[PDB]
Order: sequence, then structure tokens, then C-alpha cells
Amino acid sequence: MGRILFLTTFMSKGNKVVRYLESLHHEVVICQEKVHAQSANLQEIDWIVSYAYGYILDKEIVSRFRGRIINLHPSLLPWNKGRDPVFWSVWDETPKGVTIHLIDEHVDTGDILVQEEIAFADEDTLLDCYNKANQAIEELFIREWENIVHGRIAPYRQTAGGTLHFKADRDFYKNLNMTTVRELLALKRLCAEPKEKPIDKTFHQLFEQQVEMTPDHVAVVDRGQSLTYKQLNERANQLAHHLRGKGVKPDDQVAIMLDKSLDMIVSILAVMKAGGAYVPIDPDYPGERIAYMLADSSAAILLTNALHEEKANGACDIIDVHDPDSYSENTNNLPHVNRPDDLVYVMYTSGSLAKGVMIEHHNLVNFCEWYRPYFGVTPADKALVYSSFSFDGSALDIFTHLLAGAALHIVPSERKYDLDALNDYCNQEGITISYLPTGAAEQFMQMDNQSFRVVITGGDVLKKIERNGTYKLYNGYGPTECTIMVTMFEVDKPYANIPIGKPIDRTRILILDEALALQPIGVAGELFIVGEGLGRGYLNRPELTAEKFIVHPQTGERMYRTGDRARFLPDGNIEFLGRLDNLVKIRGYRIEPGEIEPFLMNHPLIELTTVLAKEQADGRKYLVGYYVAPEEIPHGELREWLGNDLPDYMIPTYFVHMKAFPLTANGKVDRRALPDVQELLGEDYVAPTDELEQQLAQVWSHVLGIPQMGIDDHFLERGGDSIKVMQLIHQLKNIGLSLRYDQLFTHPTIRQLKRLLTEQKQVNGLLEPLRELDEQAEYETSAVEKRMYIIQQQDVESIAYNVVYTINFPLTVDTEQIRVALEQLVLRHEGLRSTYHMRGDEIVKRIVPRAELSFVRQTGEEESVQSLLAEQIKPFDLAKAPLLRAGVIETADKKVLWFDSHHILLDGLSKSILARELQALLGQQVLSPVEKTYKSFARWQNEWFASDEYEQQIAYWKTLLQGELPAVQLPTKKRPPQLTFDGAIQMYRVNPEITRKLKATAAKHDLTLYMLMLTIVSIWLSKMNSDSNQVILGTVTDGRQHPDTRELLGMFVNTLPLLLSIDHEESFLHNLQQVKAKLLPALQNQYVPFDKILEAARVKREGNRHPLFDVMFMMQGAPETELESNMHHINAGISKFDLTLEVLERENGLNIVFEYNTHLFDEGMILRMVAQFEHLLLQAVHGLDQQVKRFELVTEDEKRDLFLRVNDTAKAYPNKLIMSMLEDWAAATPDKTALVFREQRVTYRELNERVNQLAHTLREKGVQPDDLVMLMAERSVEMMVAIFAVLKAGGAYLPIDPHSPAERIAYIFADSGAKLVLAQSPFVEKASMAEVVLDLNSASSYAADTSNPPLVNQPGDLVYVMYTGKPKGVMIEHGALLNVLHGMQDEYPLLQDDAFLLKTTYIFDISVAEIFGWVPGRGKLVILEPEAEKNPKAIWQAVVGAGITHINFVPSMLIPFVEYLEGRTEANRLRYILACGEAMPDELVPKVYEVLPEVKLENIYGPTEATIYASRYSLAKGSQESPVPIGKPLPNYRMYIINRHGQLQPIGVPGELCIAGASLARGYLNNPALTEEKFTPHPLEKGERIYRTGDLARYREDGNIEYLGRMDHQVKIRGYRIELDEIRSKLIQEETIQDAVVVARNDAYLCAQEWTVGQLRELLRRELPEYMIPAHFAAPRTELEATLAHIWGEVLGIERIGIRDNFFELGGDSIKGLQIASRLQRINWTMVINHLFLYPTIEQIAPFVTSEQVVIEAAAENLYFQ
Ligand SMILES: *P(=O)(O)OCC(C)(C)[C@@H](O)C(=O)NCCC(=O)NCCNC(=O)CNC(=O)[C@@H](NC=O)C(C)C
Repeated sequence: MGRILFLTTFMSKGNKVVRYLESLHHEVVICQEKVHAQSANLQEIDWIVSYAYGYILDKEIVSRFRGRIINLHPSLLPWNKGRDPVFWSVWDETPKGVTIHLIDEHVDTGDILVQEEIAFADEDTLLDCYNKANQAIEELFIREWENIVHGRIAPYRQTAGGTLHFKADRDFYKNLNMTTVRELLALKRLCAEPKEKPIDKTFHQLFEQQVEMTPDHVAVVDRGQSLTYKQLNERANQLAHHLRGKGVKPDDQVAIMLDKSLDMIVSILAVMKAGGAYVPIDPDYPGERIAYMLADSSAAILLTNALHEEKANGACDIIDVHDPDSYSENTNNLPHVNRPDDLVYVMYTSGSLAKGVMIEHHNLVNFCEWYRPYFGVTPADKALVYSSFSFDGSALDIFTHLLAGAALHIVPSERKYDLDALNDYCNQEGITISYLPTGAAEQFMQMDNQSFRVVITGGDVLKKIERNGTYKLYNGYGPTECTIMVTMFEVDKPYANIPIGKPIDRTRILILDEALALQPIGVAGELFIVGEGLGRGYLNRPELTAEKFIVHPQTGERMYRTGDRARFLPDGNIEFLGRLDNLVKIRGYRIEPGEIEPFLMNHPLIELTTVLAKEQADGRKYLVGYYVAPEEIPHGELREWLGNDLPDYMIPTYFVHMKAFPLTANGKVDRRALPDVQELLGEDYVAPTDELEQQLAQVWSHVLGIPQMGIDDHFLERGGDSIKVMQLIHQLKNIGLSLRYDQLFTHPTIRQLKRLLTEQKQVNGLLEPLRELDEQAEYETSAVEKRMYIIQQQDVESIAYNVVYTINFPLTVDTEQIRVALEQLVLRHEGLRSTYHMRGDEIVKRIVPRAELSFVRQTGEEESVQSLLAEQIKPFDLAKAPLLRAGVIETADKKVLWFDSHHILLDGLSKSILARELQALLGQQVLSPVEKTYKSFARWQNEWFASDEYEQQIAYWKTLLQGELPAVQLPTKKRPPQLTFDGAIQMYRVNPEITRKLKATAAKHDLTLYMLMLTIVSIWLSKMNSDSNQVILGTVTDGRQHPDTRELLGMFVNTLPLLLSIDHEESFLHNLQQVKAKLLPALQNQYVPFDKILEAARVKREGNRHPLFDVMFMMQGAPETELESNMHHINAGISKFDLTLEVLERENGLNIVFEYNTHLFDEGMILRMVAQFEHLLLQAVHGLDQQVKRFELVTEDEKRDLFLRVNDTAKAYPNKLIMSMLEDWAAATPDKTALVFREQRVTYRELNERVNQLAHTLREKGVQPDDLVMLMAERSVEMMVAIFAVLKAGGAYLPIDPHSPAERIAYIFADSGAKLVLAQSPFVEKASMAEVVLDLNSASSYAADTSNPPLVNQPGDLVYVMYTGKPKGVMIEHGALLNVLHGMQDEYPLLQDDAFLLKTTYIFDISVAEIFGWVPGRGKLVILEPEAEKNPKAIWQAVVGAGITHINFVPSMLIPFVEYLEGRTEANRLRYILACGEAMPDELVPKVYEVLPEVKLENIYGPTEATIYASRYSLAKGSQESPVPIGKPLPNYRMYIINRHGQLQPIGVPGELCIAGASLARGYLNNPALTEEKFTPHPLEKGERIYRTGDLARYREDGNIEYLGRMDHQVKIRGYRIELDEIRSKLIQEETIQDAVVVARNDAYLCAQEWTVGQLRELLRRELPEYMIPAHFAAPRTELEATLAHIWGEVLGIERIGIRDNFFELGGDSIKGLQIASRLQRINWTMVINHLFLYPTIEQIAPFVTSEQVVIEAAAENLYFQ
């Protein structure tokens, strides 16, 4: 032992490490603050252990305790030294690990003691990586601390190079903690600084270079006149000489007021050559505007003519461009005075006076030097100067193409607006490339153009892509402040939101938040531009330039504040989402009107769309949808068209039809000339006509929050939920009318609702208030409160039903104001002051006046917040208040408020109420005191349980949940024997777009979003349950039966079992309506407690699963407060059920949370399932009229992973047929041993020559290719001589067992119709009814010619016909046999020194692998004596004597061969024992490797219709494979597992195995019907055939297939499939291995050296589920067991309970355990309820618990009053 000073600052004081040190009987002194060398915290201490310790230790301390200071750093030092190490281990892509090192004078550079390499998953979030890393360094310390303190570990120095980081180095990569590793590394590439050459040129320099390259090329074309490059250059130099002499210096602002002409191009280049920048002034601008631009530009010279000279009013030195005295005689290039950082132009932006944007030379050059190579601009191109020279569009028109040698065509403003004339000019002049603004483009795309090859657009949101031309379409984005454009996208596909593209050269785009921090990919934010497009700024306006042109506080880079919202897509392109301020609020919903335009244009008749937001003086804002179409479209039609996938507040109130959209002169839609409309409520508004219709409309207005409802307005499509329907019903009770929850979906408008209720009379008393209970000592609990109490008492140390939520606050929030407000809520709500105790056998509640809240204040870092939180999640004692612990973890950037409650208090609605009231109290707002208490509701409901309605509702579940309920066997792992509540979480986010389509679809078809998701979940579960027609799942309801309990803090949620049906042969919409028809009756009987529902159903209690259902589907509405939207639910590693799906509406989308049992599902299994749910969800929302059968579960990524891991087996194999190999080999090695029968040896030559003779004798009998001759012979050399001779002649051999009954051979005589029969002498008389019968033992049936007969067979000719219920003839071709032989030879090679054993009967295909397995490789075939296959002695004698290396065994016959060999030590040459014919016992693998080491046991599978084999799995000496897979396909084999509808099944889901490839059979002989049934073409093979095996099989994660039995011989007990092999193995593992086999009989029931009677059930109970226990195969001892029998019997209701009786079998539940424990406490016995689940028998549990509470009698006995 020794004293240890534990130094931690951002970790806790009670960590696993400290407690482990205390467990070793150490004294751990913990200091969370600074320590000075003279601090008493440094005396008598032997070690110093640091762990997330802020502050650096003093120098004297490091030297004084040298070798005794130990730090726990969560990194693989030397990598990521310092702060935030785990995050930097990912972002900098460094090695991952953890290090226990020594402390030196520097930051984590000391010598290492131990180090471990941890691995992060790409799909793990950063927070997941933090927990994994911090746990690894803690467990490593627990593992090595003793080896350190005892000096058993030698410190080693660090490998040289690594990384160091500090505290503020992550303040930009925040907001990224929930982002996965792959998505983080992607955002890195998409937003990290790339490595390029700078710009050392100006435009005139580059233009003067191109002028020398294409001097005589036409440069500008105005009217019919033209100008070449040299002529343009010389005319500009003349004017620039005159300008520079007048007094133009760099950074001057010479203005130009000319119309589009040649003189404009000359003028522009003259200013730049002189040295200045040109300020374009439109000659048509107002006079005051012209003067402002001149005054602001500070221009002394004006380049105008005589038409626009008087528009200056003596404002500058006018230089007429038509006066010859304005041009010099110098046509030589001027001397250069400019720099790449000089102004080139100043264009003004009238964003409403204008602002002069200043652009420099290097900005334009970077754009021009990118434009030319991007679009391939050649000197052969033609572009038009379309845009006015007062906009940056003309810069792209003029400057980008002049640097490429192209020709500019000046567009007269007389045209330009006539897009028909522009298409003419473009066609008759061959214009190839140009830039058209968005509005003009979308109108030009309706023109027949053949000249353009590239058309670029940009300015407004581009939507239309359908064009009448062969030109490529490009979309661009960019503000004038950043040159012209910064991103470019090629419009290839149709897009809803056409991307603005990827950044251009020397330009980087960043999507940031309001704090200028990096947003994750997909999350929107402000577009920030960085690169060589950023100009100097605004002219004479430095304040605004500092506002938009900012330097980054963390990157030091100059950025432009675009003010636009955008998001990065995964591909790399940027998607424009709108302006950050142009968001309008319609019906209280902030929307972007531009999101509606793509849906309206998708209408078949609308070709142009623009949605505008207009306002009325009253305040209300309305959307107007302007559309261009051939004629008008009905208003309702447009409301229907948008209603298919848009909510109501985004459906415009008014629609305006237009012939053509007005365009501004800039090329954009006018958006101000668009006609106006008019306070009307629309055309679909029908006002109430009766008193009841107005009464209902006001109730509808109150619930849905919409004023002036319509008679034909749909409740669900205007915001109605389930709670809104129940509100409507309750508000109608106050009126006096009764509406059922189902009648709303059948009457979803006020019109129909009136017709239903107008015949009803107002009844009083329909809504009774809740009576407030008078003051009492104790209060009775509710049924759900009792149930939560019963659950917690099973394991009184469980956190499964603990409710943890965290909220991240800014550091400005007073931590005490939170505590104060939380302490107010403890007073306001009696639930926070309620304590639950037990009075006898009754659970009661007691309210306490005041309770003390636990508010722990801590300090932590980002990589410790979770582990600081995880230790605060401790069990609750339901007898102690406040039942809610809280606290605040303060980091350097946030304050994490946390609280932990119990589900007996905090349900879903209680969390929303608590967040609402905390946000009010934190806002210093008043809180009107509460009015009702949970004690009142409990009494109300406990009384309602004795009503008549309750008896009606309990009959619904008794008449429904009784019978053989559905069985959902999800593809899980092996179910643990007990119950596991260990779990994890995976999340799937549905984007806001699909979320709208899901909601709009549900509303359109009288459904809620919950009903729609429930069907998708039901279909998802059904398809995983082998396409079941019925499923069972669970859900949760609010449980607020009395309407006065919606503001109370308590547990109300009730659990409902949902029995649903899915018809795969019908549409999604059909199943959607039938799901509603099964949910609504359940919601009408929803208030029966779940424990009573189970009892009424008379359900089992199988310990491997949960009652009634195993999967739960929950849905919570959107957050009502902002404090609620910023809350985070914590799982803490608990899964209450096998799988839970919760759909949470967050941020206009859907966050679907997958809570799963970690013992039943892996991370990869869940990742496949969340991807399959998305696959079905997208398939369904886009396939409503489609049948559910046509939806596929497997994803394209799973289809391609299954191919690569399984069906990628193609390998080119030689086409030399097996006969030609015997010829080729015999000629090479003629006297080498080929056959060995008994003690005689045949050589290749002897075999070949003997085979040749019988071949010639066969040819003269009419043996032609694809002719069949039957064989009746036993194991001999003649059989081998026969078989090979059949093939040499050209035919195929048909094996016929010679000892077959005459009826069988007659059948195969008829079906084959074959005439020839090669038989042995004892069987010639059996072939009596043939034609040509030859005795193989008579030299008459042989000939003299030892010559090899000619080759007459082709790779597609039949080689044998194996017969298999009347047998059928499987026809096998040559190349089929050649492929399985080459594959087996490539896998299990038989070489020259190796051999085979002929032991399988030739009426079995496995024999063929022995008949021919030796020919490739030139081995030998030892022919086992006939009937010796049953004698393992004779078998063994052969392998030892002949050196047999390849042997085939049926698993049943390998058992007697593994025996006998037990003990024998004779040497062996065996190499492969290939097993096939039946399922391999899991116990045989070790038995084989024990008796015969060095052998390689291999399990092979293959039907006769796939030659011989098809799949193989190599068993290893590890002996750990319980499934015993049949394996993966062989070379050029492909296997598929399909469902009942022909779809590929995913991993784990069972289906029918199917085969495909080269070694497939040609078909059944004389049975084309069966050939068409079992050999079918399939889209998986692209029209090629597949063989239906008829065997059930499942895919494994490895890829190896598992044999599940024949589909027509499948055993199912109560729906669940039975694996009878797993039953026998669990029965054989005992000592008495009688090896009894289990089989199923029908009465359907399972039946199967010890007097085991019913005790074997107890053995098969702790390993197998009750549905896989074979049905057919009182002695209380002490006073304790005698007592236990009485309490059990009295509670369970059973008489004479004996020990060794299963408590749960006797009807036990977690409720009856609490009763049994309660009765036992009053007699001072102590039983733990969890022990009942571990020791379900009395003799088992009586010692393992049932301790006594010691009673004493003393203290003060005698008193003496002095
Ligand atoms: P015993 O186990 O032998 O007897 C059987 C019974 C019926 C007693 C027992 O098995 C039982 O009660 N089963 C049902 C338990 C159940 O349904 N628990 C679910 C409770 N609801 C939730 O966990 C989720 N509800 C919420 O409101 C959460 N919202 C989101 O998570 C809150 C935590 C906010």
C-alpha cells in the first residue's frame, strides 16, 4: 500500500481509477486545484497519478517525485500531445490509442510505461470516440497499475515525431461533436486549405500577349463592321496614350458613359492601359444618379460621345470618342505602370444611394484564367456582349473571351429583349458560348438554337433545365464583391434545388454559423468566400467594408460575408438555400417562398414559376403563385398538385396565370411588375351557414390555432394531430356533443362533422371536473405508478427507467438562477415531493412539504463531460424525494445543465412542461400556481377501473390478444438466457423535404404521420420476419384520460400492444388504411393498464423475450419551447426492449432513434437495418399505389457487398475435357499407377488402352453424342473402364445400382428410353428389357483397337445423368463437370504423389468427384472393395496402405470412422476429409481433429442439379462454429437467397437458396415442366437461369451460407421456427450422451443412463426457449422452504407447491415477486426479487437469499429513579 495524490481538474473525484486504487487498500488524496511544492498535499505520498489535470505541475515537484508522477493521456503519444487529444487524433488523421506515461518538464513528452492501440469506427461520432478512449485509459490503468508500482515495467522513450495541440486550437471545429468520423474527415477535405501559383499579370498584359498570338483574328463585331485583335489593341493604345498624358495614374477612376459599341471596348482597354480603372455609367440613368457616380468615383475624365456629353453638366473633362484629337498617333503598347493589385473597375451595386464595389486586376485575371480552360474557349468561339457594362456580367462577356482569341458580338439593346431575334442572330452567326441571366435564360431555353455549345446562367435561382438546343447548361453563383462568380455547376440531371456548384480556381467556400464556426456538411449557414476573388471593398465606405470583408478570428483569412444561406452536399457541390433575412412568417411558420417554385413548375403545364410574399395592412402575409402556362389552371388543381408533398402554410393562397413573365433590363424577373391581387380567405373558404357550424369552427380555431375556419377545411391537413383530436373531442364535451376518435377521420371537415352532430342533443355533465383529494397521511398510487414501482424493485440498483436530459447553456447564465428555479419547481409540483412506500401489499404515495434538491457543480472539458455525467446517473430510492438530481458542468465554452429523474415522475409531457416553466422562470417570468394534483387523477382512474366502460375495454384485449399471436423472429443474435437491458443508440435523420412529403401524404389520405410511420415500421418488421402477413409491436400513449391533467408533472404513459396485418399483395395506401382500422379500436380501449392487458390475454412469460411484443415504436411531437428543442435525451447504455424506434420531430425534419439490445444486435447489424428502413421509407413515400411485395429491403450497397464478399468467384478454367486429359496423361506417363483395386494395379496405358477398346465396341453400337447408356456394375476396374469408355465414344453414363429392385430399373429404363446397357456378368439378365446389353467381363464386348478413338464431344455435351417421389434424371454436361473439378482441384489439389478412394455409390454425385478427381494432377484412384464402405477398418487399411490423401465422408459415416481411429496410431497421408450429404454435427469437428490431426476437415454443399458441389467452408481446429456453415460459392459459382416474391434476402433473413453459374445442370430428362419450375431465369443473373434448391438458408456477416433445412419440412412451434439440431446439442452436452435425436409429430408437438423425467426440461430451460423445449420426452425440507411454499402458493394460487417448481411456470411475474417478497418481510425473511429470475426454484433460492432480519432485545433493561 501507499499514499497517492490523484490530480484531476476536468475529471471527477470518484473515477473508476480512484475507486480501483482504494480497492487495493491505498489512501488516495485527491486535489482538484493547483499544488505548490510546499503544499501539505505533497507530504508522505509515494505516487502521484494525474488524469485530465489542468494546470502544469511545478518544476521542483517533477524532480522531487521523478519516476513517481504518472499521467493518463487518451492518445498514442507521441501523437496528439496536449489538449483535446481525441478530436485531433481524428482531424489530423493520427494513430489512435491511449498512453500511461511519466510526467516531465514538458507537455506529455515524458517516457511511456504502457500503451494500447484503440480503434475508432468511421460511423462513430466524436463523442462516441471520447467515451471509448477514456474507458480504454481507465481499464489499462486497472490492468497495469500493479505491474507499475512493483517496478515490473521498464519506461521507454517516445518515437521521435508526433503532434502537439493547445486549448483554443479547437474553438473553430466546435459544433462538430455529434458528427461521425467519416463525415468529419469529409468536411476536412471540402473545407481545408489546398496547397498554386499566384497572379503576377494584369489584364492588359495578358490581352497584349493574346493580341500577338491572334493578331488578325476578329475580336469585336459591332453592326456589320468588325475589329481584329491588333486593330483593337492599336486603337486602345492611341486613346490610352492620350489618357495617360492627360494625367491618368494607377488607381484612377476614369468613367465611361457610352452605349454598346466598338468604342466601348476601345475605351475600356484604354483606361487599363493608361493605368486606371473604368467606372461604367449607363447613358440612360437618371441625371442625379449619373452625377452621384461621377462624384463618388472622383473622376476627372469622362469617356463619352456627343449624345451623352450634356448628361454630365460640366462634371468632368469630357473626351469625345469620335473626335480624332482624342486619339494619339502612337499605336505602340504603352509602358506598364500597373501591378496585379491595382483597381481594374468600380461597379456600383444598387442594393437600396449605391455603393461602388472595387475590383482589382488579380481578381479578374484569376477568373479569366479559369474561364478559358474550364469551358475550353478557343480562338474559334463566338460570344455576345449581352449584359450592360454597368454590371459584372459584361466583365465575363468581354474579358474572359478576349483572353482566348474568341470574337465578341455587340448586342444592340434594340434586340436583347426580343429573345426570338437573339436566337436568330446566334444561329446565323454561330455564337458558341455566352452568359445569360437566369430570367432571360429560362425564356431562351424555349428557342430552337443550334449554335450554342455552352450557355452559363446565374443571378436568380435557376429551375428550368429543359432546353431546345444541344448546348450544355451551367449554373453559377457570386456577388459583385467577389469578382463575377465563385462557384460553377453543370446542370446535367434535373434537380429540385439546382446546385450552385463547387468553388473555382484559388477560391474556397466555407459554410459557417453566427459565431463563424465550421458547420457540419448538410447543416446550413452563411456562405463565406475566401480566395483571389475578394476585391478591395466598397468605395468611400470603410465601415461597411469592415462589416462584409472580415478577417477570421481563428483562421486569419480574409472572408466575404455574403449574407446568403447555403449547405454543402456530400458530393462537394454547394446548394443555395436562400438569403439569411428573406424569411417570411405564414401562419406562424418561417418559410422560404423559393422552396415552393420547384414543385409548381413540375406541373405538366407550368413552364415558369415565381412565388412572392405580399402583405396586407392588417398584418397578415399571403403568398401569391405566379405561373406561365399555355392557358389557366384551376385553383383547386394547383392546391391539389402542391398538396401532394407540401404542407398547407406553404400552399399559396392565390394563383396568378401569366402569358409571359416580365423581365428587368438586367435579365431577371421583374418581381414588381407581377400583377397584384387583393382580405379574402381564398376560394376554398366556405363560411359557416348554421349555428353549429360556427360553434364547431370556433372550437376548431381554438384547438388548431387558425382564425376563421372553413366548412371544407381538413382537420389533419391544417395541423391536426392525435392530441388535437382529443382536444377537439374534449372541447366538444364542454359544448355537449360527443364525438368518437374514429368519427373524426371519417368526418374530417366541419361540413361532415355538422351532419354527424346536428342530430345530437346537447347533454350536460359530459365533462366532470377532477375532485381534489382531502389531506391524508398516505395516498394511493396509480396503476402505472404501481407498475414502475414493481419494475424498480426487481433490481433496486437499476438505471433503466432513469430519465436523463442535458441542456447546454451559454456561460452568461447564472448557475444559481438555474438551481433556484429548479428548487421552485420542486415546490410547485407535488411529484417532485412525492415518495412511494408499501403499506402491506399496497404501493402508496406520500407528499412531503419541502424537499432538498441535489445540485452538483463541476468543472470539465469537452472530452470528459459525458464521463462526468455518467457517474451522476445513480439509482433512485422511490421512498425518498425529490426524485430528481441535477447539476451544471462548466467547460471553457458552455455550461451543461443536467438532470436525472425517474419514469415514475417524468414522462414525455412532463418534460415539455418542465422545459416550458424553466424557460419562463429563467426569463424572470411569473408562474401561476398549479390547480390539480396527481393524487386526484389516481383516485379518479382507480375508480374508473370499476366502471362498465373498463369491462368493455378489457374485453377488447381479451377477444383480440387471445389465440396464437403472431411471432416476430427478427434476425437477431443468440438470445441470452436471462434478460439483458444493455443497449446502444443509432440515429437516422429524415430531411425536411421528405418529412413534408410524409406529412402531406398522410393528411391527403385521412392519416396521421404516426399512422404512416407505423405502417412503414410494420412493413419493415414483416419483411424481416420472412414477409409475414401479421406483426405484433408496442407503442406508448399519453395516458391523460382526464382533460385536467395536461399541465401536471407525473407518469401517465400507458403501453399498448399493436396487432397489425400487412398484405404484401396490396398497395401501401391499402395497408395504410387497414393499419388505421386496427389502431383506432386500440386507441378506443387505450386506458386499460398493460399488466391487466397481459393478464386478459393469458400470455406466457418466456425469459428470453419480453411480454406480448419485443419491438416498440414511439413518436413524440415537436418541441413546444426553445429550451425543449435544445434538450438532449441520454440513453446511458440501456435498452428496455429488444429494439425501440422513436421518431422525434426536430428542426423541420425527423430524427428516428434506434435503441437496441447490444447482446442481440451488433453495430453493423443495426447500421444495415437503419439503412433498410430508409430504403423502404423512400420507396413507400414515392410508391403509394405500388404493392408492398415490390418494395425491397436489401439496399444496393448491401447487394454489392454481398457480391464482393460472396459471389465474386469467376475464374477462367481450361476447356480440355476429362477424357482428353487421360489420353494426354497416359501418353506422358504410360506405366505410372492409375488405378488400384484390392492388391492389383492398373497403369495409365493399360487403363487407356482397355478403355479405347470398349469405346470402339460402343461406337459400332451407335454411340453418338448426347446418347445415354446405362451402367449396372459394382466397384471394380471394369466400372472405371466402362465410365471412361462411355465418354470416349461420345455418350453419357447413367448409373444404376445393380441390386436395385426390378421396378426401379424398369422406371429408369422407361424415362431414359436408353437402349444400351453396359452391365457386369451377374446383372446381364437384369438388363433383359433393353436392346444392346454387353457383359463387361466378356472379351466379346471389347475390341482389339488400342487406338484412342476420335474426339466427338463438345464442352456442352452430356457427360452423365444422375437420377434422384418418382426419381428424375439430372442431365450434367461436360464443361459443368470440368468447372467443379477444376475448382476442387484448385482448392483441394490432388497431385501425382496423391490419391483418392472410391467409396461412394455411383448413384450418388459425390462419387463422380472421386471417379474423376485424380485425372487432373495425374494421381491414382484406389478402388475400395464393394460393401467395404461400412467397415471403418477396411477404409482405414486403404488410406494407410495406399497413402490416400483425399477422402469423402458423409457426416453420419464419419462418426464410426472417428471412432475406431480413437486409439489407432498408424501413420497417415490423409490431407482432406471432404464432408457432404447432410448437416455436420458441431461436435464432430473436435472429434475429427483429435483422432486425425493435420487433416483439414471441410464441409461441402451442393445439389445434384449443380453437378456435385457448389459451396464449401473450411473448418479449423479452433472448433467454435455452431452454425457449421455450408460456406461460400466455389469458383464460377454464384449463390442467391431469395424470398417468396423473388427478391434477394439481406444478411440474417432466411430464404430459399438458389444456384447459378457454369456448373449448372442442363435440366431434367423428359421433364420440361420440372425443368421450367426449378431452373428459372432471374434478373439477378440478367436473364440467365437459377436453380431453386428448395432448401432454406441464411446469409451470415462473413458471407458463408447456413443450411436451415428444406422449406417443405420446416418445424414451427407457435409460429417460431424450431432448430432441432440446437435442441439435441443442448441435450448431448451433458454426461449421459445417449445422443437422442428430437423430431416433430402431430396431435403439432415436439417429442424426443439416468432417470431424468421432466428434469431434462430444467436442463433445456437455462439454454433453450420454451417454444424449443420438447413437450414429450412436494417435498419441503426445512422450515424456510416450508414457509416459502405457503407464500408462493397463496400468491400464485397453486396448492401444494413443491421445491424445484418453476415460479414463472406456476404463473409468476414481477408483480407476484414483489408480493412474495412482501409476505416474506412481515415474517422477517429477506428475499430479493431479482433472485427469482436467477433461482426460479425454492431449493435454489432458499439459500441464495431468504436471509433473516436479526431481532434483538436489550439496550436499557432496568431503570432506577435516583
Ligand atoms: P413483470 O416484468 O414480470 O410484469 C410485466 C409488466 C407488465 C409489469 C412489465 O413487464 C411492464 O410493465 N412492461 C411494460 C413496460 C413499458 O412499457 N415501459 C415503457 C415506458 N415508457 C418509456 O420508457 C418512454 N416513455 C417516455 O415518455 C419517454 N420519452 C422518450 O423517451 C420519457 C423518458 C421522456
